[PDB]
Order: sequence, then structure tokens, then C-alpha cells
Amino acid sequence: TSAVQQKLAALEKSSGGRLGVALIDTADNTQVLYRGDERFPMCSTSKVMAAAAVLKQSETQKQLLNQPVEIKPADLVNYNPIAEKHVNGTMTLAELSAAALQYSDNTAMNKLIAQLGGPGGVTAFARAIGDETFRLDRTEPTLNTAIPGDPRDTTTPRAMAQTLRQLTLGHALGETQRAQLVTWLKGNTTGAASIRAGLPTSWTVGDKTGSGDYGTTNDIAVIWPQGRAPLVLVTYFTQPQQNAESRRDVLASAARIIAEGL
Ligand SMILES: [K+]
Ligand SMILES: [K+]
Ligand SMILES: [K+]
Ligand SMILES: [K+]
Repeated sequence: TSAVQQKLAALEKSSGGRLGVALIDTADNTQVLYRGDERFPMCSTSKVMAAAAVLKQSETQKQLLNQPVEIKPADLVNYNPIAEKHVNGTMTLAELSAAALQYSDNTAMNKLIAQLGGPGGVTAFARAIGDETFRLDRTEPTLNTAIPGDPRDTTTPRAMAQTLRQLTLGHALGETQRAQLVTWLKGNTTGAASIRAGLPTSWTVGDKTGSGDYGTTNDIAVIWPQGRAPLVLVTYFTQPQQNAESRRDVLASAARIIAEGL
């Protein structure tokens, strides 16, 4: 095993949990993986798949993103920072997409799932862009249960890194759509203590975090260093105790180990 993998294994051992990392260097298309083929609960990182599915729809329904959407009291779930600001009012699918991606709003995610026809509509878009691994089974908030061994609402680090590459740097989306997604990921408010904290401060980053039971702490990022091809980095982490605390530091340290392995 590589030098990087030795250091990621040691980080994992010090943490008491289970760590998953996938890097894709778009220079030589080489990959670094740690438990790259194990399943991890996605938690809110699945918001990227749902927002991207809606973007794919907007390519033919050219006014879809401005479509208003009723926010009703019964739509509110466990974590609704933006949507609770509009109960008995409306929000557009663009506003819901940005609330989901940039504030991790769970009512926003549920509206995107509805627009897609249920969780199966998210999974279907994954299958349509070549991702045979991702699976979304539940809505918010039950998709966060993160039960050990449960395959519901999981993916693997390798699959999510490949997919995130296609949506953000590839052409799985149309060009207007891809840049909307990139802008959204760059304006995330929830990621300062996760991957971003382990990286050179000059690098540009867009990311989506996730957190859930079993101290599940996740981040998926696309990374633009200065002077070299961009990278995609996925870091998943989950823990043995159902009530375990968040460990965003593990993700920052994973990113540091990866960046220093370049
Ligand atoms: K093992
Ligand atoms: K969330
Ligand atoms: K699980
Ligand atoms: K938690």
C-alpha cells in the first residue's frame, strides 16, 4: 500500500471510526482510495445528486428553476434553516437548490425529491450518468439513520468521486447547469471545518457536507489549485456509537494527508 494509504490508515486508527477516501487527480486521471469500495451513509451529501437531477430536468424545461413552490407548515422537518423563513409563502426550485446545497436544508431536499418523483427519481438520475452504486431510499430526515451495515442511502467513495467529477468538471450536465452547480458548491456555508480546513488556503473549493447518526461526518469536494488540473476529493467517516459526536477534523486531516501526498 502507498505512503498516503499508510497515513490515512493511521488517522483512522487514531479516530476510533471508519474512514473512506477517494481522490481523482484529473491531471493523470490517477486515483487514491482508502476503503474506496465500502458503503458509507451519504447523509446530506446526497443533496448534490438531487440538485443535479433537477438541473438535468431544467435543460428541457427551460423555466423550471424559477417555478415557485409552496412551503407549507407540514413540509417542515428536523432541520429547515432557510425554508422555515418562508412557511405559508413560496420558494423557487433555484432557491430550494441553493438552500439544500449551501445551508444543507432538509425541507429543501424533500422538495427536490418530490420534483423528481420520489427517491427513486434521484437514484434513476445516478444510473443515467453511469453511477450504479448510489442509492437513495428515503426522504429527510430518515435517510440520516446511518445504521451500521444498512445499505439504504449509501454509496462508496470511489463511486461518488467519479460522479462528482462528471457533474462538476465533465458534461453529465449542460454547461449552464454545470456552472450553476459549481457556483452553488463554491458558496457552501457548512464546510469550513471539513475538507477546506485541511487544504492550502490558496486553493478554490466547492463542497457539500453531510452529518448523521453514528457520528457520521462527510464532505465531497471539487478542488481548483493554482497552476494544475483540478481534483475531486470525497471523505466519508462513521463511528461505532449511535450517539457519537461529529468529527469534521478527521475530514480536514484526510484532506491534508491527500494534499501533501501530491
Ligand atoms: K478491515
Ligand atoms: K442537513
Ligand atoms: K448505512
Ligand atoms: K450526528
